[PDB]
Amino acid sequence: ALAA
Amino acid sequence: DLPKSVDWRKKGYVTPVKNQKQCGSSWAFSATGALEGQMFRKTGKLVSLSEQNLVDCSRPQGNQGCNGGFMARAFQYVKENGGLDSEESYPYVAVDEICKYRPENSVAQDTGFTVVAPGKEKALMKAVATVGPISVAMDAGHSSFQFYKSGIYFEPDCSSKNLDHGVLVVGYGFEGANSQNSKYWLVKNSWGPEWGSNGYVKIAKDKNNHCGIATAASYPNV
Ligand SMILES: [Cl-]
Repeated sequence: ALAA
Repeated sequence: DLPKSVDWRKKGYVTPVKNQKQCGSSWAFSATGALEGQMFRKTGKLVSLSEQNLVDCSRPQGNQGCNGGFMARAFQYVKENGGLDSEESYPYVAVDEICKYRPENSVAQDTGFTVVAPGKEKALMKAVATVGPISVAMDAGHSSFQFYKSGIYFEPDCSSKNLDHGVLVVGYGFEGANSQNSKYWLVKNSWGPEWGSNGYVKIAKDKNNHCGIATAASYPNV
């Protein structure tokens, strides 16, 4: 998942 | 039995926190973290490994660069490939590029990997206590995780089965005096030292496999  | 708490950062097994930026490569940061601790255990030297090497070259093992992947497919690649370069020789740029794997720049190897029985938090506790940092997948798709700052993270919306993010368990412990309650897994993330607690997060432990931490754990055999 990617950091917002 | 097993120790009441473990923290491999305190023994030199863990490199500083890195940042995957806008690339779906957490799987690679998790895989290099686990390989970094094992090579350290074996040689006494801590050397940052190349996530880029993994992103660019392991498509054959079933990884998809910045579009996702899995830690086990990455240990499988280091094994089929016979090696893995250092960060210093194959820098991270956060985009899918040409495989530039160079054997002369290899600083790690593995013969395969060991899996932790899925869903078994006590099997995981055992692997963390006796081996070193362990690669794990978790469910990180939550605002509370993006905004996490301190304390034990516990999010009701978390899933133990549908996971989307690879991380590294560097240890475990508890808060207070009773070693048996208020427990947590010590987890290294790859969103930079600025996210969370200096780049880490404490995830509720022995609370029904919270966020799926023990659903898919593995570590390389060096
Ligand atoms: Cl990712």
